Amino acid sequence: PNKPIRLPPLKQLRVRQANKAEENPCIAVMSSVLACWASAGYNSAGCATVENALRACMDAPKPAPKPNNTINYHLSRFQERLTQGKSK
Amino acid sequence: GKGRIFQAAKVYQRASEAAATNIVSGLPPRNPPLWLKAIESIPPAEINTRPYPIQHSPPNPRARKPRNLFRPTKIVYPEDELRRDFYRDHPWELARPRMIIELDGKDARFLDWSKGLRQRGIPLSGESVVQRQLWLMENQGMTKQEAYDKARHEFYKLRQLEQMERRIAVEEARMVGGYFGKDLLTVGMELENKTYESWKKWATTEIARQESARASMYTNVVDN
Amino acid sequence: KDRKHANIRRCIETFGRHITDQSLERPTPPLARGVEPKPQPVRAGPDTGSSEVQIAILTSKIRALSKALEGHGGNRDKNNKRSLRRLCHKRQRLLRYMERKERGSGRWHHMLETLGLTPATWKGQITL
Amino acid sequence: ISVRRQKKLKIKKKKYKKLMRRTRNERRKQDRL
Amino acid sequence: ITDFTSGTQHGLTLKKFQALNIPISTPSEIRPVQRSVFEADTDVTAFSPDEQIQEAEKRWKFSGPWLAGMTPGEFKEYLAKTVRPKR
Amino acid sequence: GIQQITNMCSHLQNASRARLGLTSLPNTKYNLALALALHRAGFISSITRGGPHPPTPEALMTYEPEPVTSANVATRRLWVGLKYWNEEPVLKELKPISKPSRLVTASLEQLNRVARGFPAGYMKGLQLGECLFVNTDRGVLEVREAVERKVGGLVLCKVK
RNA sequence: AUAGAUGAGUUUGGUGAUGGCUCUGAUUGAACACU
RNA sequence: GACUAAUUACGUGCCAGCAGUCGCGGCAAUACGUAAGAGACUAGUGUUAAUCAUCAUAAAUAGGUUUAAAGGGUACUCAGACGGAAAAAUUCGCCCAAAUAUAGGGGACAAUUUUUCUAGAGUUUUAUGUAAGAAGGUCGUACUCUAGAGUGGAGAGAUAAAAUUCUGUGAUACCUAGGGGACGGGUAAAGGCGAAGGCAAUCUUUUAUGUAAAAACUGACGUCGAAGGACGAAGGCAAAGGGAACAAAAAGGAUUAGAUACCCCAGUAGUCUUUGCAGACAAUUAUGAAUGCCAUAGGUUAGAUUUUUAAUUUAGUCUAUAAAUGAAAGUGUAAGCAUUUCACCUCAAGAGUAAGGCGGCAACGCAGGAACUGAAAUCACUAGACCGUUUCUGACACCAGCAAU
RNA sequence: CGCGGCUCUGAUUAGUGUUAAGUCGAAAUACGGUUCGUGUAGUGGAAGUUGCACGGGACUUAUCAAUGUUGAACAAUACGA
Ligand SMILES: [K+]
Ligand SMILES: [K+]
Ligand SMILES: [K+]
Ligand SMILES: [K+]
Ligand SMILES: [K+]
Ligand SMILES: [K+]
Ligand SMILES: [K+]
Ligand SMILES: [K+]
Ligand SMILES: [K+]
Ligand SMILES: [Mg+2]
Ligand SMILES: [Mg+2]
Ligand SMILES: [Mg+2]
Ligand SMILES: [Mg+2]
Ligand SMILES: [Mg+2]
Ligand SMILES: [Mg+2]
Ligand SMILES: [Mg+2]
Ligand SMILES: [Mg+2]
Ligand SMILES: [Mg+2]
Ligand SMILES: [Mg+2]
Ligand SMILES: [Mg+2]
Ligand SMILES: [Mg+2]
Ligand SMILES: [Mg+2]
Ligand SMILES: [Mg+2]
Ligand SMILES: [Mg+2]
Ligand SMILES: [Mg+2]
Ligand SMILES: [Mg+2]
Ligand SMILES: [Mg+2]
Ligand SMILES: [Mg+2]
Ligand SMILES: [Mg+2]
Ligand SMILES: [Mg+2]
Ligand SMILES: [Mg+2]
Ligand SMILES: [Mg+2]
Ligand SMILES: [Mg+2]
Ligand SMILES: [Mg+2]
Ligand SMILES: [Mg+2]
Ligand SMILES: [Mg+2]
Ligand SMILES: [Mg+2]
Ligand SMILES: [Mg+2]
Ligand SMILES: [Mg+2]
Ligand SMILES: [Mg+2]
Ligand SMILES: [Mg+2]
Ligand SMILES: [Mg+2]
Ligand SMILES: [Mg+2]
Ligand SMILES: [Mg+2]
Ligand SMILES: [Mg+2]
Ligand SMILES: [Mg+2]
Ligand SMILES: [Mg+2]
Ligand SMILES: [Mg+2]
Ligand SMILES: [Mg+2]
Ligand SMILES: [Mg+2]
Ligand SMILES: [Mg+2]
Ligand SMILES: [Mg+2]
Ligand SMILES: [Mg+2]
Ligand SMILES: [Mg+2]
Repeated sequence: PNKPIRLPPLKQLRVRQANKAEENPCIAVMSSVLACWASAGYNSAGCATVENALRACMDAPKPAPKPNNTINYHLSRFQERLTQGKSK
Repeated sequence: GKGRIFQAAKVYQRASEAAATNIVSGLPPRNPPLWLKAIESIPPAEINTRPYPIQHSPPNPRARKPRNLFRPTKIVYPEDELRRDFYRDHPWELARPRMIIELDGKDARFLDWSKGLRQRGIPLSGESVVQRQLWLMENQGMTKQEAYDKARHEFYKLRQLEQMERRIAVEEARMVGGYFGKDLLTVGMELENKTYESWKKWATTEIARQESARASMYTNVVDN
Repeated sequence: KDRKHANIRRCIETFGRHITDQSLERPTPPLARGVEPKPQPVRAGPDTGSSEVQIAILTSKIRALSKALEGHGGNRDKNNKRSLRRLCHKRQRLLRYMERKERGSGRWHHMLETLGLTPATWKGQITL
Repeated sequence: ISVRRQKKLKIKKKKYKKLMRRTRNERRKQDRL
Repeated sequence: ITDFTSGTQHGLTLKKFQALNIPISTPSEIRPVQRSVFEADTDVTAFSPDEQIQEAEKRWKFSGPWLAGMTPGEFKEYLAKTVRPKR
Repeated sequence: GIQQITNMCSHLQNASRARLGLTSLPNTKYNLALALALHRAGFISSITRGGPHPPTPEALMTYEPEPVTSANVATRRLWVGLKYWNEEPVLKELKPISKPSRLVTASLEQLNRVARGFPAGYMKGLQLGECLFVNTDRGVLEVREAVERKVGGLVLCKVK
C-alpha cells in the first residue's frame, strides 16, 4: 500500500463545512411515531407514549449553536508548507 | 519566468553611471549618493556559480557517467560507526538528557582523551566512550572490540558510583534530621490517578451511548 | 526455451572464434600490403560476440519462428510476422558487414557452407 | 482545428457522401463508378 | 519546522526506575542466584581466534544471527548471501 | 567529425546558461583544438584531460593526469573551466556555422571582409565582442589570427 | 565598391500573435484621357 | 477624411456619386457635385497594364508544423543523406588562389582505402517483472431454452407517468434435472506489455524485442529512410458456421404544435468462429524517429547495491518548479539549447471537390486541380455578461397566514 | 481508310459562388437542455438522427466523521506582559 500523495497547488486549502451540521434531534422521534401508526394504527393506545415524546420535542428550547471551528485558519497557514504550492 | 529582475548586484554600476553626467546638459553633475563612495572599493561577490563541492567521501571510481556532481555530499566521520554501536547496546542511555546547546564553541580545547573518560566542560556520556574508544583504537593500536571493551568498562564503574551516591546521600541526610520532598515514584503515580479518572468518566459516559443506542436499535416503540 | 539456450551453446562451440582459430586452416583474413602479423593478448573467455556466432544464433531463431508461423494456425499470428522480418534484417546487416570485413577468409566460408546461408539472405532487399 | 471549424468540414463531407448515394444509379448506367 | 515531541515518557521512566535501586541480573532458569551482568568473565565482546567453545557461552554479543528467531524468508536470504560465499 | 564540434558548442552554451563552474567534454583532438583556441582567445579558464570525475579544484594546473592508453582511453574527458564576470557568462553563445549536413569553407578575402564587420558568403560580419574560429591547415585559429597568417579554411562557430 | 540593409493602412469588445491584401520606391520599345 | 503634403461655403440627402486600402452619402457631408483657397509635379500631369522591390510571402544564404496552413497509423528495410577514437597510404579535395592556372607548398578538416582502439551498436551468462502475439483445451457468474401435467394460483414487466407487450395453453416469484452461446467479478494502481493498431478469467504448448548487475566477446557492424512489401480499430463486403445476449434497418406504442428522433414493447443485419477482400480513424501526446546536452523537489513501476532501518543507483512513468523558452495557454527527460533525417505547409473560400488514371466484388481508397467570389479567415489571452451552472447574500421575492382583484 | 488525341457544341442534367429584409425547423456555442467530435454503416423535407468502436478539443470541475491531545505535580531567594 502506498502513502498519501502530496496535494498539488490549490487556490485555497479548506474544508467546506467546518462545523458538523447536525440534524434536528426530533426528526428521528417523528419517524418512530410514524412507525407506530403503520404497525399499531392511528387511534390505537400503544402509540400514546411516542406521541407524548414528540409533543415534548417542540416544547423544549433549541440548543444554541457551537462556536465556529478554526480549522480553515490553520489550513491556510500550512498550505504552501503541506502541498506543492498555491495557485494564483 | 514569474520571478522578477533583481539587479541588487549592480547598484553601484547603475548608480555611478547615473551620477557621471548631469541630466541638464551643459552643467556639472550634482553630488552623488552618500553610499557611492563608501562601497567604491567593496565589489559584490560572485553568486549563482556552481562549483565542484567538497567530497567528504571518495567518489565512486567505477562510475563512467556520474550524475549529481554539483551536489553537496554527506559528512561522515569514523565515530558515526562507533556511536551507532554504543547507543544500540545501551538504548536507555538516550534517556539521560543531553544539552546540545553550545556555550562558546570552545569545548574541544580542553579534551585530552589520553587521560580517561572524565574531561573538562562535557558530561560523562556515550560520546565520551566513543572518543575514548577512538583514541585507544588509533594510538594504542587496539582493535575496535578491544578498545570498545576498555572504554566501555571504565564507563560503567563511573555510572555505578553516581547511582550509589544518590541513595547514600539521601540515607545519611535523614540520619541528621534531613527531610525531602516528593520523589518521582510518588509524583508519577499521582499524575496517573488524575489521568485515570478522566478515562473513567469517558468510559462511563461512552458506555451509556452504546447500551442506549443498542437497546434502541430494535423498533420496540409500539409499547404493546 | 531449453533448446534455445542449448542451441546457443552449439553455435558458440561450432562457430566460436576461440575454436575456429585452430580448427580451420586459414580462419583469419589474408594480410594486406605491408601489414605483418603481431601477437595480441589472449581472450579472457569464450567468443560469443563475433559475427559468426551472432549469425548462427539468428539462424536458429529464424528457424524456430519460421517453423511456428508455418505450423497449424501460424498464419493467424500477425504480430510475429514482424519478428521474423526483424530477425532476417538483423542477420542481413551482420552478413553484409562480415563479408567485407573478412575479405573471403576461410572463417567466412565455413559459416556459409555450414549454415547454408546463400546470397539471397543478405545481398539485395529482404521483402516479407 | 476547433470544434466550430470541424463542423464546417463535417457538413461538406456529409453533403458529398449524400450526393454520391443519390446519384449512384445514374453513375452506374454511364459506367462512372 | 522542527518536528519535536516531549521526552519525559522515557526521560522520567529512567529516573523512576533508578529510584528502585536494583541492579539488572542475568536471566535465570526454573536456588535463586542473582549475578550481575557487568562481571568481567561474562561481559566481554573482544575475542581471539583461538577462543575455544567452552568460553563462547559467556559472551553476549555475537556477529551471527539466532537461527530460531529468523523468519523463513530472512533465513533463506542469510543462506544465500552470507554462508554460501564463505565456503 | 564536425558533429563533435557541434555538440561541444551546444554543451558549452548549456553549461554557461546553468552557471556551472566546471564542464566536461569528450576527449578528442578536434575538441581539444577548439578548446585551446577558446582558451587562447580568453573565453574559458582552463583545459585539463582527466577521468569521469573533475580534478581537485584548487590544484587544477598542478594536476598530474595519468598517461592515456587503450586501457583508459574510453573514460578520458576534457574538463573546461568556465568564466563569469559582472553577473554574465564570458562564453554566452556558441553558434555553429559548419554542420554535419554542410561544411562551410571561407577564403582569405572573405575572412578579411568578415573581420571588419561585412557579410561575405554564408558568414556575417563580426560586431563588438563576437569572435569567429576557423579550422585551417595551421590549426584552429581566430578569424583575426587567420587573416594575419593569410589562410582560409573551414568555419567552425561564431562566439558572441 | 566599406554604407547597403528601414516601413505604413487594414481582422478584435479590447490585447498580443498568425497571415494575406493594399499603399510607400524604381521603371516600360507602353496605351489612353486632359494638355 | 485617414494612409498622404494640403480648407471652408453652398448644393444634394444611403439618391446622384466618390473609392488604391479602410470607407463616405439616410436634411447642420472638411470624403459626393460646384465655388474659392491651399498642397504638389510641370511640357508634361494623371490613369490603366506589366516587372522588380515591399514580401524571412517557397527561407541554398534564411522560415515553419502542441493549441493558428502544416508530423505520414506503424517501424523493420533497398536506394539515398548523415554518423566514433588513435595513426597511415592515396586524392590534392580544402587553403595560399587565381584567369575554368602550368607547377608547387601547407596538413587541421573532407573522399576512397589500410592498421589498431572500445565510449556507440550488438552477442553469451535460463534474470526479475510483464493484459504484446499465436495454437490446442477448460473454468465460473449470469443469462437463455427444454423437461419435471414441480410448489404456488393472478398478476407480472415497462416508464417521470403510460401504452403497445407477457400471463389461466398457469406467468412473475421459489426449486429440481438437462442443453446452448457468448462474455470475463474481485485483484486494479499516477500499474504493465508491444512498432503502432492494440493487449485483462484459467491450464499446457509456442514467439521477437526490452530492463538490472557483473564479467567475457565482436570491434563502428550505427541513426534516419522516398519507394516496394508487411501490419493496421470499429463498421463493412464475400463464403461457410454459430445465434444466448445486445442491437443499425424495418415496424409498433408513447411524448410533442408536429417527432424522422430522445424514452418504451419487440426486433433483422452485425458483433463471435474459420478463410479472403478492404485500408479510410480525435489510428492523439492534436507533439515523426534518433543523437548530444541543461538545475531541483515530491510520488510511483521493475531491478541492483548497502551498515537491507533506510539510503545509493540503473532504466521507465507522472506531478510541481528553477534557468530558459513561448503569441500566450503552458512546457521545463522539452513546446529548451543544438544536431541528423524523413514527411508535410505557403491567405480565405471553392476543395480534399472536378476530370483522366490506379487499386477494390462493392462500399470506397490513393493521387489531385482550375474557373467563379472575397479582405479578411485564424490562434491564445483579458474584463464582462450569460448558463434549463455551483455555492452564498439581500428583498412580502417565496412559503405560511389574513384580506383583496 | 482505320484507331487514338485534342478543340468546339449538345437535348437533358449536377455541383458550387454571390445576393440583409421570403419560408420551414432549432443542429452548434452553458450540463445548449439527448455530451460534442473522428471513423464506418444506415436513416430523415432540411439542419439532423441511429448502431458500433474511438478522442477530450468534457467532467484534476478534485477541498475532513482520523473532528483534532491533563505530552509529568506543587513550592521556593527560582520564576515575573
Ligand atoms: K492544425
Ligand atoms: K474595419
Ligand atoms: K598538396
Ligand atoms: K591535402
Ligand atoms: K490506442
Ligand atoms: K432489445
Ligand atoms: K416511432
Ligand atoms: K522518478
Ligand atoms: K523556442
Ligand atoms: Mg483469435
Ligand atoms: Mg472575442
Ligand atoms: Mg494630412
Ligand atoms: Mg474626385
Ligand atoms: Mg469634394
Ligand atoms: Mg524635357
Ligand atoms: Mg502521430
Ligand atoms: Mg496512410
Ligand atoms: Mg491522417
Ligand atoms: Mg582489433
Ligand atoms: Mg578487450
Ligand atoms: Mg554497449
Ligand atoms: Mg522471465
Ligand atoms: Mg399443478
Ligand atoms: Mg410451469
Ligand atoms: Mg460456454
Ligand atoms: Mg477484472
Ligand atoms: Mg517496453
Ligand atoms: Mg532504424
Ligand atoms: Mg513506405
Ligand atoms: Mg476489421
Ligand atoms: Mg466481420
Ligand atoms: Mg453471412
Ligand atoms: Mg474482432
Ligand atoms: Mg490486407
Ligand atoms: Mg483508435
Ligand atoms: Mg518515420
Ligand atoms: Mg504507464
Ligand atoms: Mg509539468
Ligand atoms: Mg483551401
Ligand atoms: Mg470542381
Ligand atoms: Mg476521381
Ligand atoms: Mg489524400
Ligand atoms: Mg473570462
Ligand atoms: Mg408581492
Ligand atoms: Mg400565498
Ligand atoms: Mg371591476
Ligand atoms: Mg446544356
Ligand atoms: Mg445534438
Ligand atoms: Mg439545440
Ligand atoms: Mg446537444
Ligand atoms: Mg456521434
Ligand atoms: Mg426508424
Ligand atoms: Mg464542454
Ligand atoms: Mg476544461
